[PDB]
Amino acid sequence: LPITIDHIARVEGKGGVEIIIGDDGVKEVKLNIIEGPRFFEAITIGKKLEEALAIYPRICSFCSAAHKLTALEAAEKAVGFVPREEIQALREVLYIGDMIESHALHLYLLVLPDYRGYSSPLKMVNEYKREIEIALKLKNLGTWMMDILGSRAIHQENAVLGGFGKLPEKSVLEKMKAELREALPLAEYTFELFAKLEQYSEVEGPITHLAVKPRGDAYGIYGDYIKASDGEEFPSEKYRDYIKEFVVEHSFAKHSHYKGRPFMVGAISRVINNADLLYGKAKELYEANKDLLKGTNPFANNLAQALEIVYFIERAIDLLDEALAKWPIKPRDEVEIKDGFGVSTTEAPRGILVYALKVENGRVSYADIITPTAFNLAMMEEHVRMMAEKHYNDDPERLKILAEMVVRAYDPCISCSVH
Amino acid sequence: NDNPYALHRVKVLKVYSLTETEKLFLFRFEDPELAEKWTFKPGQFVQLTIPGVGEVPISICSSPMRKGFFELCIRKAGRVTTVVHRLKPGDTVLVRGPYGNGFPVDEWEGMDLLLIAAGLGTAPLRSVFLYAMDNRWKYGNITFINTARYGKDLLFYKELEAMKDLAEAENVKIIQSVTRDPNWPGLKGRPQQFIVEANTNPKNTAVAICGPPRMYKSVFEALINYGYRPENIFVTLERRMKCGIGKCGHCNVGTSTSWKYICKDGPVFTYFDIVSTPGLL
Amino acid sequence: MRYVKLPKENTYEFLERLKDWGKLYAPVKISDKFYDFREIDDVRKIEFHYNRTIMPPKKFFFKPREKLFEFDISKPEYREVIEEVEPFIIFGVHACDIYGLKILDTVYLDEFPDKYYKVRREKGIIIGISCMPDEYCFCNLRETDFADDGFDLFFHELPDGWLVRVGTPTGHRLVDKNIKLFEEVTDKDICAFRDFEKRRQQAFKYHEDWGNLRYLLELEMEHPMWDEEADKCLACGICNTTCPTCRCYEVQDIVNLDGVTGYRERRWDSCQFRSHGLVAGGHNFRPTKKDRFRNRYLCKNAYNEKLGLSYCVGCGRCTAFCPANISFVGNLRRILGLEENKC
Amino acid sequence: KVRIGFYALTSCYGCQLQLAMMDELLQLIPNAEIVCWFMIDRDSIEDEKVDIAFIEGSVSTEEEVELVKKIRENAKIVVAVGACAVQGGVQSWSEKPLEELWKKVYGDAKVKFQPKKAEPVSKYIKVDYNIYGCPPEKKDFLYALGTFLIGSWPEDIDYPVCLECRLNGHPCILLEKGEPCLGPVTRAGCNARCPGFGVACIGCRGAIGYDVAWFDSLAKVFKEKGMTKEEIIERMKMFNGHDERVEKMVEKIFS
Ligand SMILES: Cc1cc2nc3c(=O)[nH]c(=O)nc-3n(C[C@H](O)[C@H](O)[C@H](O)COP(=O)(O)OP(=O)(O)OC[C@H]3O[C@@H](n4cnc5c(N)ncnc54)[C@H](O)[C@@H]3O)c2cc1C
Ligand code: NFU
Ligand code: SF4
Ligand code: SF4
Ligand code: SF4
Ligand code: SF4
Ligand code: SF4
Ligand code: SF4
Ligand code: SF4
Ligand code: FES
Repeated sequence: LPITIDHIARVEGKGGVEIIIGDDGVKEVKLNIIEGPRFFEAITIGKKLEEALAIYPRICSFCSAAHKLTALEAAEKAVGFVPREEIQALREVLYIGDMIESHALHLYLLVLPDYRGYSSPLKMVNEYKREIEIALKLKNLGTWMMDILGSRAIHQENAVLGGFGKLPEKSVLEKMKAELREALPLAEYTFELFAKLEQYSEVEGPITHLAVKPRGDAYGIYGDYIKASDGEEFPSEKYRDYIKEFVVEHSFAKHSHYKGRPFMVGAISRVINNADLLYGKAKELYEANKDLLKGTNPFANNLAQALEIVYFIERAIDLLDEALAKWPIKPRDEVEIKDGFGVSTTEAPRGILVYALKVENGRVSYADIITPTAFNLAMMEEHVRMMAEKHYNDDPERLKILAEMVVRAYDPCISCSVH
Repeated sequence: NDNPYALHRVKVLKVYSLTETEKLFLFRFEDPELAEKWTFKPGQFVQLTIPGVGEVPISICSSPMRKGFFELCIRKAGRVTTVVHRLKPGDTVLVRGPYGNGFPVDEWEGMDLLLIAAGLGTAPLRSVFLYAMDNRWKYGNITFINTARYGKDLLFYKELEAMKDLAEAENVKIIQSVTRDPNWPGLKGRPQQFIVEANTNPKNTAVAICGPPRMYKSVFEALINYGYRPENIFVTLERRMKCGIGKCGHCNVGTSTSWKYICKDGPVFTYFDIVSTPGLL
Repeated sequence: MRYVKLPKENTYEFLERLKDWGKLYAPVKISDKFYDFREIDDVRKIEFHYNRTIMPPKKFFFKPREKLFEFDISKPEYREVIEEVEPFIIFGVHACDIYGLKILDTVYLDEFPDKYYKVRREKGIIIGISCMPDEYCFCNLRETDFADDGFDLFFHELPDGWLVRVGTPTGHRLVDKNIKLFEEVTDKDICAFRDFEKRRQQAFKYHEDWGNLRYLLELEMEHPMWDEEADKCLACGICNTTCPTCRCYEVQDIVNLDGVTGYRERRWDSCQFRSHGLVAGGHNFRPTKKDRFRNRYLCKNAYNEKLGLSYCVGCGRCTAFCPANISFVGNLRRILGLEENKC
Repeated sequence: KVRIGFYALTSCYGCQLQLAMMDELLQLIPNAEIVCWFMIDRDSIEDEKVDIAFIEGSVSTEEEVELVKKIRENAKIVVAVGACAVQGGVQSWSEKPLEELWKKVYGDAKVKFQPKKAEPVSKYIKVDYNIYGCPPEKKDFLYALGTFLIGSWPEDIDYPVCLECRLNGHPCILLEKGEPCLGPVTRAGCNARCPGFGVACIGCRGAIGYDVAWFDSLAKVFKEKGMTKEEIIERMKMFNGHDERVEKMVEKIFS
């Protein structure tokens, strides 16, 4: 009889993986996603731009500001408008805060209790008070940045094309700078805590890493040219030519392949790709821990997430210091919604998020959504097969919990995979 | 001290299951200083407050001479009332002071009283009946008519039937009748059908009415057809109340000519007030 | 009362010396054409000539969202959350707003004095400013154009400065302390003040007597105008939540996650909302939308025998801020028959 | 301790995450015990009898249909949380058939499981109380949880977002710029977040119940600003998609 998980905990979706076995060990791995279809690629077809764009963040909620930022970039590319540098700096601050919140929430709430032997974060309210308190402070910093800029932590609605509905004041931004300064030592604590953590060697192997070239002089989520381990480079609009998508029969979510082979995306897939542009304390930390951050073990994703948290805290401090210069700032820019086409492949805390829109006469005629969860599920299947090949004769509970460990190390957003 | 919204602590002494949908409660304030000085006029209501739920008004149905004790007949028809129904004797509730003007019993002395209660409104009329009985010397023959519509919902039916012989001995005609219970072994007919048999002399009779205002028109017509004085008719009407001190604004009655507020201009009204401003009923 | 002349070069200096006493609340810009009472930090942002505020000055004494008590379920006790407030100076209160504050004083300090309202009314300085009638203001119809009591200072605008009527104590104290910046009036400014008052009276859009509205409104309780305007009404309560003389509020209980701690919250509630006149069993004493609309009209057209003024002060906030642009004065004059005159 | 379960249907997990972003959740552990919160707890029992069931997400699968029926059978008070579980959410915005959407998105591909047209939870099982929002406000979560823990139930709200918009003092978007703000017909509790930040309300908390949602007057005032009938209808039903009253109310004023 096949081994199947009814519901994988601490993962942004409902459903589990199915493992079939025979005389030759594990035969095939079938990820089952009973999360119902949401049709976010079609429910906005023919609808107005402003109405459709505000409901796109509802695909998930761990980083809905990433979805709103990507959608705003796609819309401003289709209309062919580029906001001012201070507006882009503020949107970068919003993106950095939401990436901080998502990565910290993942690393602490979801995967940390499993390594320390806890089923729920409510178990460690007293026996792990320091770590959970630092987790709460980092998550609250992200949430307060979201409430200041995007007006809400979940399902953001302040972000609009051309700027913002109402910017905060100078003292609020200075308090944001002070809070980031205070929280940088907590980010260092998080990086140390995840660096002193072990990684399983039962699944190590060659991995193809996908990322984008940062749109700047240093590491950044904004990017145009997608970069890979083999050095392949292509523009953002040429994503369909290389990455191919198809639908499997064992999950509502779509499937992806690269050069006929599954590929893995994540924090490691960006760090080990283009960490040469890093700066700050994260650069020294990466140089020190380069031995641990090998492009072979998928469990280095958590370490890469923590390192990127620290680096983006430094980048947020720098960006806010730069944005304090351009004061006073107009709230938003207003532009007529002209016909056009545009895409956006801005990076996400989980990987590379692909958004494509085609607006005709102020109404979104065409829209395709590809998410990092669908990007890395293909190699998630390969990794769970590899790790179950070493434990198929072991206890079913132990192989189930190890598969849970590897899938949560992949950091999936299941309801992002099903659009 | 000077805070008008302030409350006082009171504990339920005894619960008495009156009917299926109503329950009677006995109260006494925890503070002896408040208990020894608290007093009220028959007809004034109390802002009962369940901690953490809300404040509801219930008319006092006890004798004002019994200092430190009062009774509240409450029916479970909603959220706060449902929470109230679960309160056991020996539990805590916050109660605000009496509000409004009670029935004009001070002006009433010696004349005959026709206390006609319908439905739920028996409680203020029960209070005035108990007040009159406690000072029976200063009143004439009194007729207390309590009516209901489901037969079993005759509030305080046992108490009245127990005192029926003594009431007949003391020139008191207590009448209980049902409106929609042909099979109930008792009196059938509307309250108007039974006020025609009133012992009160219409020349020197004061009348107090309570209950649903849809029967108010019929009882007014029946009373005025028999020669009863319209200057001695007083009724009680209920509206939404959340403060009791004239600031909530929910209990607004009347028209632009006379825009009364029940917590300050009642809840005991007058016949010419009722017929003067349409919409009160 | 003393008349003290304030030349226009000393107005901001007087405001700066006024900020010495306490917090200053003056109308400032919040949008393109919206005014509100915001706390003053920089004095130059104050707009002296403003049509009307989006929220009446009753928010300082009758706060929009006030925590009355905080309670503990175990050992049931309610603790009144009242904080000491330093004397604040409300600068730029119209005559209509001053009369509204007087009406709310007669409503809230009568018989049972509300502690929360009284503690804030006893520590406030009202500074009246002579307004200029726009296309909505009808303070002359309801007789709220000029006030005698309630203000400790009255800034009457002059071509060469501001005429300050002290009127009440502590106004004398402020003026005497800052008498270096102040001057003395003569006929030169008195004639100009009289001419300005004449122009202000002549600039009103409406000029007719409204003596018998309260009586005739009951005769025409079932007008088809009520049905038509109610069907045009949106039932959003903006006409009451921005009204300066609406005493209504809603009391709600909020309990925390522990199940033992919580607080009681008070906020302004309008007639248009369903649960304003609801009793048990789903019975509503103004069920239909036209019923609540007429209830609001009749209630605002009531009579306050304490001071002889109708509760409506003619500020025009209800007609201006109504999204459906339902004219209060137009409807009420149509009740008289100035628009139809069919009978 | 009240037995509380959070059952996840097809949703963005915004409601659960918002319930997790509030620090007051630490105080809920002493006062109540959780049976099913899979995103937080691993040892959750998915079939245990519970007292209060907080249902999150819309019904878009036959498995979800049998799940919500099992929830109704195994719970005393069923609470629908969020627009997805109260009125279908944004998952039921499109009126096109399920086959059309499947052809548009997945083409001719076939999956082992069976999809379903998105519907509100009220269509299948009897919901008792709602916590409105998208995500529901932390104020609403605090209020409903505390009221349930006391032993009473929260009351349905009938006041529009304009109540908190006028209490907070935010300028009115409709009277100033004429943007399509759904304030006067959507329940409060969000403290006027969108008009506070200068963006028009998009029906974030759903239409007011008890037939006190006058869509005809709002459609008229939108028409006076120049919006076409179809534009107004599309502006509404974004979160009120499966409401049969809206179409009739709008066609009455555009008759
Ligand atoms: C002057 C007066 C005297 C009363 N005397 C009695 C009495 O002797 N015995 C008795 O059983 N009932 C009496 N009632 C009715 C009693 O107050 C209501 O049954 C009770 O308030 C219902 O509250 P609820 O929260 O359960 O109803 P909900 O509808 O859930 O709450 C609505 C709220 O409105 C307010 N309210 C004020 N008046 C009423 C009303 N009449 N009906 C409903 N809500 C109201 C309360 O604050 C109540 O919480 C009286 C009412 C008034 C106004
Ligand atoms: N793409 C994407 Fe996700 Ni399921 C969102 N929102 C990553 O967390
Ligand atoms: S109505 Fe009169 S007092 Fe009120 S703001 Fe207008 S001009 Fe000033
Ligand atoms: S402001 Fe206008 S639309 Fe809104 S409730 Fe008042 S009268 Fe009706
Ligand atoms: S108009 Fe309505 S809200 Fe205003 S005071 Fe009268 S009843 Fe209260
Ligand atoms: S009814 Fe209108 S004009 Fe009269 S006081 Fe209220 S808001 Fe001002
Ligand atoms: S109700 Fe709103 S926040 Fe909750 S899952 Fe649905 S879209 Fe997300
Ligand atoms: S901006 Fe929107 S929510 Fe605010 S008052 Fe105007 S219509 Fe109502
Ligand atoms: S204003 Fe409207 S859209 Fe914005 S949060 Fe509130 S209900 Fe949702
Ligand atoms: S009892 Fe509160 S206003 Fe009348």
